[PDB]
Amino acid sequence: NTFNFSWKVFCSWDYLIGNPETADNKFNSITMNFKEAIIEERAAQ
Amino acid sequence: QTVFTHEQLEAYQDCTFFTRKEIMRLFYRYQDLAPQLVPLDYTTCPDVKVPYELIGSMPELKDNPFRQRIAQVFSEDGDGHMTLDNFLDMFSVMSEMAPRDLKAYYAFKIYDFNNDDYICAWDLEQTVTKLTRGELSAEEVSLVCEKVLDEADGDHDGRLSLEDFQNMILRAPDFLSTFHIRI
Ligand SMILES: [Mg+2]
Ligand SMILES: [Mg+2]
Repeated sequence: NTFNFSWKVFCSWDYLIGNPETADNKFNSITMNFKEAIIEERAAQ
Repeated sequence: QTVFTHEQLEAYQDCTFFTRKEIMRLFYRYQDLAPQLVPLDYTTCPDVKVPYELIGSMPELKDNPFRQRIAQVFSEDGDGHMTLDNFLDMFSVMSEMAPRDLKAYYAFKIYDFNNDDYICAWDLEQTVTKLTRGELSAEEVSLVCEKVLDEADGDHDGRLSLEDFQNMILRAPDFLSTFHIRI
């Protein structure tokens, strides 16, 4: 809980990714995850 | 007919987490990036750099949004152009065998975009932007950056020191799993 956004910013990119389709999917996944977290955070506000 | 002296290979083993056989394999990976620039005999102790453009386009880095920063951090002069020593050091730190405290230290350097020994709201803005390819709004980015500082700025100065960063990241269960390059 206490490092929710911190771990999203610093433990999200998988440095083993070496294919552009896999990379595209990961960017989409990360971005959607940030949006979900932002939605919950404003609700907490 | 040899790439290295025994002493040179002993020295690379001493300063990396690689076996002698791995140093040989990685040397050929480096030489193959620019075969008209990198000599095949390193007993001459050459002073040669592979340019960043060929490093960042390697299979192991080409899809990483932080590839330019990674090469900058490990390069001799901070411009991403790499000697053999720089290249070995980069893959050594990023290998699965590197200890977590060493990795956290270099992760800190990668994400400290302005190279001031701190991760501030501006450094965080760069990190979040690259992670989402600019698909969050500037306001959306600001919230994330502010939350990270709220969560992780332990000494309450508005920015992440190395100590702030290490306290946050050494807890994270997926740091070692994701901050890893295999070669
Ligand atoms: Mg900084
Ligand atoms: Mg601080």
